Amino acid sequence: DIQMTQSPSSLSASVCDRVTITCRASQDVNTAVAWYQQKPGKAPKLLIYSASFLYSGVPSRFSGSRSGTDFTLTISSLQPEDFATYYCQQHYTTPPTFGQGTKVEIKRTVAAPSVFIFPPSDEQLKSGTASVVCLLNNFYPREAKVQWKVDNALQSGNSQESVTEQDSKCSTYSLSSTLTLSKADYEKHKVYACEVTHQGLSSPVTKSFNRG
Amino acid sequence: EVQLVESGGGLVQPGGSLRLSCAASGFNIKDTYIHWVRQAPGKGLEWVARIYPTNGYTRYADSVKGRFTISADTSKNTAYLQMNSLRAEDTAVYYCSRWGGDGFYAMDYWGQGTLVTVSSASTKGPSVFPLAPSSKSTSGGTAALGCLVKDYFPEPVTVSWNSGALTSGVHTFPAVLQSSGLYSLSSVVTVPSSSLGTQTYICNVNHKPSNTKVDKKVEPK
Repeated sequence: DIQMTQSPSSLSASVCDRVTITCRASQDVNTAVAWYQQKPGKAPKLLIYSASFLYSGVPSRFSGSRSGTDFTLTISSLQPEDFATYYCQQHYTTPPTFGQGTKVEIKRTVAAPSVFIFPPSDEQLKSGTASVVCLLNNFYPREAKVQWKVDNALQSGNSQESVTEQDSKCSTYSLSSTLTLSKADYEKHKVYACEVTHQGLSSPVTKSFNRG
Repeated sequence: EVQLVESGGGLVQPGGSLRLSCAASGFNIKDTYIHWVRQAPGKGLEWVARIYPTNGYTRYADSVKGRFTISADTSKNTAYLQMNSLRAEDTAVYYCSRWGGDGFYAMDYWGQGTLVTVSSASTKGPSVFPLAPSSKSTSGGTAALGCLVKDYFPEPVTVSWNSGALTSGVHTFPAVLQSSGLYSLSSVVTVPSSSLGTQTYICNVNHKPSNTKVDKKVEPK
């Protein structure tokens, strides 16, 4: 109806860096805009109401200004607790319409993973399957690859990569690769390995096992 | 306490229906406007409808109109979303929010959100299998063990390590959907090599739709 066009859709700034998010209203809304912070899989949290006002309890880093139809949330000092998606919302009319959201990530010194290798359970072998885990812990940046070289083979069928969201104190991601194998698959092979080359490493470091 | 507590959100077959309620604590609802906003998974926030409990006057987003109906029971201090004829579009978390009494028309308070999953496929309960922190998993010392929710539908699973006693270095990985169309994740926690044979390390997976609560311990053998 009245659309709020929010930029940018994606961001990366290191601590205390100055941060500006901009939402522009297709029509004049007056002062009838509010700014919100939705942390990973929590509900939205009001930072700023009436365009410029700071919700009680919100830190002073956060600020809001208007330029007629152009609106700005600024964080003077970006803190890692600040990692969220930030939303503008107009409420001058019905419907209330929100921005497409700005997702803020925190640049931190390079930090390499803590690779662990885990086997398929005897109650998992009993269930009649055989799924293997390769846990890269607390590492920055995001980008890396988990190559499973089971009995020295590179199998594109199985690879399933769930990453956690930036930690709110370190801003290291963690990643799980899982080898999808019906027990039939697994019965034969014995040596099993997952290999990783990251921006934290001067060497790809492998973590392997054998059945005993 | 000014608390909103959602309910109703489970799995619904497409064409289906589903009643969502929002509990009101620490204020009376006649005083304000109540709102239902949904957040499709990965996608942004979308407003759905609102209501003035006092006169029961209600406006509705056109993306739902004639299908959803917003209502309230001043008695119980509660508001409801009856959602009919659901489409997989409608698959999303539904938050109720409020409007700060009068002349403070912002969403100061929001519910935790209830997940509606608009799919035909059945409600599989989860397998729980513990993790072996062998001699290929120690850092010499501070080493890692875990769990693995193997098969479930629909989202989500509440994993508690030692019933929330254990917090630190608990990474519970986003769910990843399987070739099967069944969800699997992987819950992990880091410990020193010596406290493998000290304390009881137990992730207590809960798949709430499949009223399953399997509490599997992690042993080192």
